[PDB]
Amino acid sequence: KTAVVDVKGAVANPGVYEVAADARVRDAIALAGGLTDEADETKVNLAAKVHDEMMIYVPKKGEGMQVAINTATEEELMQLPGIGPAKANAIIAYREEHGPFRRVEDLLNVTGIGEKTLEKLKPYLLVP
Amino acid sequence: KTAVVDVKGAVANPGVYEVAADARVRDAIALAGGLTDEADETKVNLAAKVHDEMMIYVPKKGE
Repeated sequence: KTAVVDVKGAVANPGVYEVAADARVRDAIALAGGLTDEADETKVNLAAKVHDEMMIYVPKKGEGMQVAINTATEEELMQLPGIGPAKANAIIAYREEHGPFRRVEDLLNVTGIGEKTLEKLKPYLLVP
Repeated sequence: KTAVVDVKGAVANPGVYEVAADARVRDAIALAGGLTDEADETKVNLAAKVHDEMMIYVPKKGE
């Protein structure tokens, strides 16, 4: 009636814990100390039951799926919503002319990326 | 009672190790110096039971 689970990912104390088979993913994460500041509880089923030998992975915002605007290529840049050849090549032109981007809001200074455009792009970015 | 396993992949010291049959993959990988900075931790279950002649391959990120 006991389960051994590998609680890893964006949890405070990742390890191999021992809990009751009637426990649920939330309990195992609670025992592990909660979520780190980079976790994404969106993609975790906190209600799912625990079984022995189970692996509980908590991914981080991204996941991987983040394009580093400062060090991306035209092919990688235009992989995001809206950004195409000319919009991707202006973000790269601004990269090389007026320097790299400090924050996500620096994209607003690029021609073609307005407030509407930036909103459908924020969660897929990685601005050093 | 005894289980011999081959720990390969993104571990500090891959190779053959001996473990108790009642052990988990956590123990086998602890004997090899644990994972490395390039191990795809999402591809390794340390709560898994170990059996004799078992091969434990830890893939890298990007494989």
